[PDB]
Amino acid sequence: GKLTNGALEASNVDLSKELVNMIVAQRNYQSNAQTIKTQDQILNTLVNLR
Amino acid sequence: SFSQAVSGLNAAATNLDVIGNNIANSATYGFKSGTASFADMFAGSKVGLGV
Repeated sequence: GKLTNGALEASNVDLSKELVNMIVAQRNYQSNAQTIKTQDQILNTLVNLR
Repeated sequence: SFSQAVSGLNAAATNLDVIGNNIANSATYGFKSGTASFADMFAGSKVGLGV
């Protein structure tokens, strides 16, 4: 492509796109960590039966 | 972006400078007036870059 002097390029990263991926990732992290708690509670209650 | 607005602001200031100069020189005896002329810009896209 042809050159044009007196210009630079932007970073092609739009904040309106990229400031929702962190919200999605935080919700995914919390939904994954809920499983560790629901596993640990049943593992501790299936060993103090006797 | 802010770039089109900044370019429009920067273009409309030399147009005031060359009118202030014409106003100030309105009594010298061999003076010739001055006028600026603007033109748009366009990169490879179809939106502008200002003026």
